[PDB]
Amino acid sequence: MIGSEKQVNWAKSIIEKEVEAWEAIGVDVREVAAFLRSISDARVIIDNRNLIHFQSSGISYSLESSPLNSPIFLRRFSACSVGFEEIPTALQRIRSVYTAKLLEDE
Repeated sequence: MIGSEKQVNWAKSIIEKEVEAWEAIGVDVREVAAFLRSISDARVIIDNRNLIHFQSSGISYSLESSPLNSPIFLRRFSACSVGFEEIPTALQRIRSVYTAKLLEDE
């Protein structure tokens, strides 16, 4: 970790917040949480703080965008991350499984 110590602590709180949003919004995503936790650069979270902002209540819209499946965003995290190459795959399953529930409920 490079930077002020207080910054690191602040960044950690951001990660926890993001984790709760992902689990609560649609479904529990352990892999997603691991990615944020694996972040070794605190400054990265702050810079991407606006990116992790919560969008409209319409989760369907957010799912379509799938920011986590962005090659550009993911590129920056290429230097440091965990399961990043497998992140897009796991996420696809989430949208895939989420819609499955809808079909089941008629």
